[PDB]
Amino acid sequence: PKPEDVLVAPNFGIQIDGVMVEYLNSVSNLQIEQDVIRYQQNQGTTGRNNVTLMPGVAKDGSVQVERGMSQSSVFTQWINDSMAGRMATARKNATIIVMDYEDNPVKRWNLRNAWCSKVVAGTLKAGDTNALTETITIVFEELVVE
Amino acid sequence: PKPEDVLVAPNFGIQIDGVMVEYLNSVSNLQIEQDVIRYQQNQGTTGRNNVTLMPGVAKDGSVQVERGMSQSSVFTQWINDSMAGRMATARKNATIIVMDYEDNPVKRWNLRNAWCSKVVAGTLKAGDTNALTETITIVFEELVVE
Amino acid sequence: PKPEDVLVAPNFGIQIDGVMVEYLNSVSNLQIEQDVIRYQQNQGTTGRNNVTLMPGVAKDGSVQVERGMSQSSVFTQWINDSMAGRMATARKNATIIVMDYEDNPVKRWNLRNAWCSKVVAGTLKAGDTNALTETITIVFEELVVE
Amino acid sequence: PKPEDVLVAPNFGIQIDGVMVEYLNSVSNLQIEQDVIRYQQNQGTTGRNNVTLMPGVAKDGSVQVERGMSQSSVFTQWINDSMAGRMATARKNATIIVMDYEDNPVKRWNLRNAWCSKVVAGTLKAGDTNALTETITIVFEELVVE
Amino acid sequence: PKPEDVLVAPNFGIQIDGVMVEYLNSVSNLQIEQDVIRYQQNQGTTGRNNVTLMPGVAKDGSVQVERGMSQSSVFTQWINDSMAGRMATARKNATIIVMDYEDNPVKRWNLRNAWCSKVVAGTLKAGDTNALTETITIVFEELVVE
Amino acid sequence: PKPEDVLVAPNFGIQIDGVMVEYLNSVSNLQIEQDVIRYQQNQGTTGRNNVTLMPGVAKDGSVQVERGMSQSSVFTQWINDSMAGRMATARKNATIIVMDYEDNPVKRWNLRNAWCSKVVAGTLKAGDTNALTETITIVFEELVVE
Amino acid sequence: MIHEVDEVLKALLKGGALTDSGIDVAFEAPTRDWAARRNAPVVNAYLYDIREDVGRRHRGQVAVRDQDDIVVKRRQPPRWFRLSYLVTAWTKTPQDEHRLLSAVLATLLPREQLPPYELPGALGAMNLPVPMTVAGVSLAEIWSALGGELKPSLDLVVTAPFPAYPEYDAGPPVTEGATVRIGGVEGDPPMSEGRSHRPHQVAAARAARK
Amino acid sequence: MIHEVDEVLKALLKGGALTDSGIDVAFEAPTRDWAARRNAPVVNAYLYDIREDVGRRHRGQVAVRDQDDIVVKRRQPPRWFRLSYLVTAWTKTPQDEHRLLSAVLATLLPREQLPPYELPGALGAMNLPVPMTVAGVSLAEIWSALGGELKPSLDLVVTAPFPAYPEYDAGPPVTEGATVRIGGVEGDPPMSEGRSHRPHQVAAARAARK
Amino acid sequence: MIHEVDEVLKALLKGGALTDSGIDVAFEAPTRDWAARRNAPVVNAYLYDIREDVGRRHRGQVAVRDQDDIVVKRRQPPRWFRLSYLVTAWTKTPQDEHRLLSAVLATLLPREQLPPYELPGALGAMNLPVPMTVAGVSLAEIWSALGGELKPSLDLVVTAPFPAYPEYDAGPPVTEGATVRIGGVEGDPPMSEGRSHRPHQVAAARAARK
Amino acid sequence: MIHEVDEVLKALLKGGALTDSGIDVAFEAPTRDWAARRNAPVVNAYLYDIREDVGRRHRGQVAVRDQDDIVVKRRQPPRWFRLSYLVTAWTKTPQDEHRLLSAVLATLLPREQLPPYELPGALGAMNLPVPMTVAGVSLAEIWSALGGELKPSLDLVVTAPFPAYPEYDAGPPVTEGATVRIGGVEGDPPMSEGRSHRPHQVAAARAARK
Amino acid sequence: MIHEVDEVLKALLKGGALTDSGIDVAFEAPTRDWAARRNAPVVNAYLYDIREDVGRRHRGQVAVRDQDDIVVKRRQPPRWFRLSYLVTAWTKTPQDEHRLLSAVLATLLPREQLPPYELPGALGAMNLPVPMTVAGVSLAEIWSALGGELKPSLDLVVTAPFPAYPEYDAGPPVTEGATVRIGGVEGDPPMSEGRSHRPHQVAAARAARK
Repeated sequence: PKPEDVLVAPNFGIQIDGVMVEYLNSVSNLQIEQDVIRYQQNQGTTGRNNVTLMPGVAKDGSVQVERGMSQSSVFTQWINDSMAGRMATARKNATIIVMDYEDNPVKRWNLRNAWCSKVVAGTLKAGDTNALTETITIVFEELVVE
Repeated sequence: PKPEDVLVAPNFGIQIDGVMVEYLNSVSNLQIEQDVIRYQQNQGTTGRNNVTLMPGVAKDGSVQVERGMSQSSVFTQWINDSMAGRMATARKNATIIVMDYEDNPVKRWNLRNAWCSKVVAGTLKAGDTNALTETITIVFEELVVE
Repeated sequence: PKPEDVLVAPNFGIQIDGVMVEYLNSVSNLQIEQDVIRYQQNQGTTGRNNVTLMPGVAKDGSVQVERGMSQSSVFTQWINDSMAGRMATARKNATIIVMDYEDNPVKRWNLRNAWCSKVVAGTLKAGDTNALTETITIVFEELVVE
Repeated sequence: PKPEDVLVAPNFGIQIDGVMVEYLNSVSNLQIEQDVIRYQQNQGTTGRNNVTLMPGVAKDGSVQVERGMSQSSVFTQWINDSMAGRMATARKNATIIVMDYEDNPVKRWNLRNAWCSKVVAGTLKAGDTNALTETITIVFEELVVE
Repeated sequence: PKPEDVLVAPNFGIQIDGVMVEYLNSVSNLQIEQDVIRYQQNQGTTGRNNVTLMPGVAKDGSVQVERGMSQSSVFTQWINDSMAGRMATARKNATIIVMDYEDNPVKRWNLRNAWCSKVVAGTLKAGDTNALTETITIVFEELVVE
Repeated sequence: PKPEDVLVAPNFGIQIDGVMVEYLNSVSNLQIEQDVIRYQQNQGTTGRNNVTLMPGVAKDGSVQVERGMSQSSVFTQWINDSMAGRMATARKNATIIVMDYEDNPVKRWNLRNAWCSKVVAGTLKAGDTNALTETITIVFEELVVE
Repeated sequence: MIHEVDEVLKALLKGGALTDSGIDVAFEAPTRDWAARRNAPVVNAYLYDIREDVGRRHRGQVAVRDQDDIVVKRRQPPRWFRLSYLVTAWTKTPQDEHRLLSAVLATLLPREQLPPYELPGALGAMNLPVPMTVAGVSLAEIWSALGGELKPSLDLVVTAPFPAYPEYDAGPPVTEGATVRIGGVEGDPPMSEGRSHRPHQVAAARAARK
Repeated sequence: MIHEVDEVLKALLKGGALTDSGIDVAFEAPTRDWAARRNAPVVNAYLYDIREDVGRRHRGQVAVRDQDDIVVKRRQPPRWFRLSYLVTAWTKTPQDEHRLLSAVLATLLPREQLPPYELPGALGAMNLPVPMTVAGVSLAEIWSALGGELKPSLDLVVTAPFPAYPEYDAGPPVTEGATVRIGGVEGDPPMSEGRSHRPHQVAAARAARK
Repeated sequence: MIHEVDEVLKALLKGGALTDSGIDVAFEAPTRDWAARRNAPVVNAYLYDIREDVGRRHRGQVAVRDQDDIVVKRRQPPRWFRLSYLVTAWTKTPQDEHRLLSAVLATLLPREQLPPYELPGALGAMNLPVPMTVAGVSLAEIWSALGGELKPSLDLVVTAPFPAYPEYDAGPPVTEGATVRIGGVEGDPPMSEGRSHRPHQVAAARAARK
Repeated sequence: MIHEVDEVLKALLKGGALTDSGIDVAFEAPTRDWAARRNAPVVNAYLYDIREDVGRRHRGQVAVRDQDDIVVKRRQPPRWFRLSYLVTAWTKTPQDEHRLLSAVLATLLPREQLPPYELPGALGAMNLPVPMTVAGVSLAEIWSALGGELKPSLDLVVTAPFPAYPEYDAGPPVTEGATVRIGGVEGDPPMSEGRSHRPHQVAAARAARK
Repeated sequence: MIHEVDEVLKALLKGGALTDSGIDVAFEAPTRDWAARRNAPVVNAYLYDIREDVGRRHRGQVAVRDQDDIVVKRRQPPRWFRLSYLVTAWTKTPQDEHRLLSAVLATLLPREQLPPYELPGALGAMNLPVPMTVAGVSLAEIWSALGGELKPSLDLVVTAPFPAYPEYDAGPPVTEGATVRIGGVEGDPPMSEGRSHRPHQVAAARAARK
């Protein structure tokens, strides 16, 4: 039907080149932001005020991915590669996919020059019922919605 | 009846020139704000204090629109046009309409030189139930209520 | 009976000269305020401390009245007259009356040279049930209780 | 019985010289505070660290009393006297008394040179199932517990 | 049994030399803190980064003992002695004890040169149900756990 | 099975060389941090904007273990050793182990040059029902996951 | 005004999209005894509770004027009351009950508010819109206290404006204008009559009203 | 002072806008047994619970003076208690019940508070307003507690100013003024009588008292 | 569109993994009386309540156009309603009941959203997905409401897209273009017709539509 | 001490404003069976629950000394328990019930606390005030669990200070003073006896006690 | 270990301060049927729920060593469970019931925890204190679900430690010390045996254990 008619369910997925990750528990907000510059001036003759707000540089940042802790240490290896300065292999291209009810990719966010920066272990409490969560802050230089 | 007698229900709509958007889920606050300048002085002969409050300039602002995100990427194309510097076509006149019970326009906020500045995807959760939303921040130089 | 023996119910009203406003949903805090000015000095010969607080100039504020959104645009016209600089007619004298039972005015707050400076429309939501609320910020140079 | 054995109930009261006030709904915290000065030094010979924190000047404060709004305007007259600079009569001595079950004064706090600084009217809202409250912020140069 | 095996119940007590206080209602956190100095350096020949964290000085603190306010004014007399500069008698050694099941002192905190700084009364409310609390802030120079 | 297939339950443990600690009630977040440096540049001949993110030094942190208060004072002796400057024995290597359902260590966090810097006693209340909690802050120059 | 809303609901349900058959709308409490006697497909519209819409209350002295463009009465804004109706469909076959409930939903959805002219005389005298919410947003406890058994139902909310008119009267209009007397605060100069508005000023003020 | 509030409610309901028919106002609990015996249109005003308005409580030694303009007693401000009434209309036909409830709501709406003139002797001796709130915001559990069945109802809240009467007695008035004795703190100069207020000062104070 | 939903549920339950035995799907209320008469393994799919999905509601004038690529109707986005079904399995042996419940969950698991190519005519005309949740997320009170006994159950939530179209008509299309009139604000110069769009401009506008 | 509080309540109710008629105060549970047998106007004071006032608890080794001004015992502060009483009035007429409830409110209002000079021996040995709140601040559930029917009631809360007696005994008093032994930490100089307090120091210490 | 707690409670109640008469402590559910058969003053101690004290849980490999000062077992800290008892006193007279409840409170107050030797072998083997709280914290719902009528009751909470037994077996002790092998990472120099600890170092390490 119409592109606006079909809604999108929270059925998503990720794909990182070189990092073997299949599923995630949640993904933080992905923002496409642009700087805005405001300038106020006065007309030389008449004197009325004109405010002109325009375009800046594209704003990048880092979306966060969290998963269930397990034996696998792909994010550990990623942050270790990034920590030793081997950024020729640490900088990877990522993709975040949001699919329809038929599991056909509807929207894709491509992430250029993305490398993991912060890995956080979930708080371990003695009588905690919930499983343990690992938080990853992937910093990417560019985000291109497709 | 009297203009004050008839109340207004939260039945609204938007019209952006060049962007094919028909319905929204929520709209942020629309403020018409003026700067206030406070000046305190003392009478020269008697010493009494007089504080005067006078006017500033019309303030520019931005209102966020959050729609149920889908396959349609009208706001994506808008922010792409704004990001590459093509501000001749990126700046559009917008209108926010609030209607009565008879679906008859009552208030029409006209928004001059409006271009999208930020597109945010809602947080994605595996066990999420409600639909995943999209937030749009639009900055308008002028907001005249008609 | 005694002046202290009669309590006050939230049965209030407003009256702005030139602005046709009949009823208000709520009114913010209006206070009469003053500046305290501490100064500490030691008594000179013996050294004992002596801090003194003393009166300073009185203060202007900003009483805001909120009214349900309707067709009437009295506040819109007020702020429009404000933004154009025509303050010969924009600066008005206002009164906030609060009365006990039998509809007999008990207390009156007179706002001298009151002038609106901000009009905010309530957030619009599709599933919203409550009526739209308009917030008006009316700043005043002087407030006299009577 | 023992002074520590008998507890204290919130059967409080106030007495202001020149201001005719009988009852209050609540009274804010009354603090007896003293400045503390910390100094760190090292022994000249051995080098061990000694931190000496001592006594400062007593501090003035601002106890606040809130009551039920009524026709009486004793606080209005107090703040009017303070606002006109007539501090010879505006500066009064106040007393806050906390009594026992038999309503025999147990504790007394004396406020020296205390004059009203701020008067705030409670927010007025239509359909509010509560009495209107007036808040009075009274500053004092000295508070002595007796 | 083992020292780790036996748990500790909130059965505590206080002892201030010269101040006749026997029971309290609550005691704030008792922190034994030491400053940490971080220094980052680079190896001269190889360029590797070494961050070293070393020790500072013991820190003084303050604990806010709170009790049921009564006719007794031991803390009032303490703060009065401290307020007039008579610090020879104002500085007292203190002990905070936490005991076992059979009221056997298990943990003891000894407080050196402790004098009360601030005394706060509770919020006297007309419709208040529970008793009236009194808060005491005591500043120290050395807190040694024994 | 697969390393990603087996989840991790909150079954953990600690091991500090020289400090006899067997069990803990909770452990704060363990973060592996790396500084990110953002640099913006413009192409000299074409004028396009390039923003580059690139690695920084590894960051040291502090994880705060907590236990049930008891007679044992291992952390007290640790902080006493650190306070007197005897850091030849105060600096210890620590390990945090997270195991599987077979009580088999799955994840290990090794902490290099770790010494306690803050011991906090839980708030004591007369009517408290829970047990007394001791909070310990341990600072690590280096954290290596294994 | 509760019965006015009832009549409105009955007319809307009978004259809505359910014109295929002569269904019966009843306001009786849907208890077990009531349910054990009915023998025809019916729609129950039982009133459940009455609450005041405190969020739509306005306080102020509304001026009421006659044909002479002069205010003669001072009233107060009406207070809005929320009336809740439990709406159920009763039919022998459960699928028929579901179809009847769907028909009721279809016939009640498009009416967000109510125009004043379609309302009865008592309700239409206010000339104000009457909001109507269907299944906007505990039902087990309501059914248990009612005495019946749990069934799918509609929580129809109707906002009826009850006028809290005190009918306070105002003073007679001022026709001679205002007179100002001036003098000394301490009384050293005797207070004067001070005259009043000139006839031409009064005439101009009267003419400027139009 | 509940035997005055109930009488005021009965007089208001009988003497309000429901003068067309002589309806009966009853305070009996609207249980099933009570509902199964009535045979006439009635209005039930069952008392539900009593609570103290802790938000309107005031503490302070209020002075009570006689005709001599001298305080002779010390008392405490009255404590306000909230009384809740479940108001229902019982009639054979449901539409008649709805119109009776509408009439009751219309006759109870205009009275936000109650002047002491309307109140009886015991409550009117206070010379204080008695707030009366209709509706204004669990009813299923309450109706189950009485054993009755859920019906549309009105929650009438009345704030009765109950008295607190410790009635402390003040000392005799000071007529001969105040006397002050002065001397040395350590007792080196013996304390003197110090005299007292002159008769001129006492006369001036008694004249300025008016 | 509740009958369509229950028909879809019946078809899915019969056509799912429940192929080995022809069990019976019933929408009757699982009360004690209903449970005391059944003698075959059955699946109860009782509808509990209807609620509106306020979070998925969208407001705006949706344009509807004919084959001429010109809008002729203005409607509103559909309103989503949440229908809840209590799903239980009844069999003479508790282990068989557990097996039946496991089979039912097994088939309702992969039904996130129902594609509109298998729904009936009324639901299929929407061409919109119909979300279905089996156990996304009080059950004791709910079971006590019908008078039944607590049993393991599934809370099947279906989001039916009910229509709320006002079908407001739009004006006739503009074929002659736009004409502008210009002049003095105070009327000093006489007004002019100002002409309109040239025919080549209209032709270019009509050609650029494709 | 519950059977101390009950006696105090009975004496207060009998000796208060309920002097005109000798009503009966009963602590029996106001169930339907109990209510169906009484034939005289009575006041029910049924105990509802016992809860410890955790907010008023104090912990510390309180010293207890004999006539010699020397501590001989170590005890703990008493722990306060909140006893709740449901107070109801029963008679043959609702207006008389309201009158009795108002009289009970009037007689219980002026007693915020209870001085220890009228309490029985067990309560009087404490020499501590006993706070009493009448209606400071769910009653439907309490009445349903009790078995009775909802009626207006008073929630009388009494704070009884139950005693926590550890009776920790204290060592014999020090009469010979304190002796100090000094020496080297490593033991290079042998430890000395160091003597003790001189007799005049002990005499001065014993004299300064007074 | 629940039966151990029950035996401890029975011994404490029988051997406490209620030695005047031979009262009977029963753990039977205080339903109406149970209450209608007893004919002697009794104390009911009905345990009604079991919950885990998650706030006192500790995780870690606790080392268990034999007489040789070498660890041979690895266990886990015990997990604490909160057992809650409703304690009631039943006697023919309400004042006697209040007196019995007061006696029970008096005899249960001075025991915050329990010494390990007092408890029987099964719970005394842990050698850990067992907290006991009679102060208490919904009682109406508990009484309704139990079957009996609401009565003044005590909520007694006992924290019983249940050990966990993942008794992992540690490896044999190291007696020959540690041997280290050194060499090149790329294998250019062959790995050497590297020897091990000298006998005198091993002897010194063994002797330093004492």
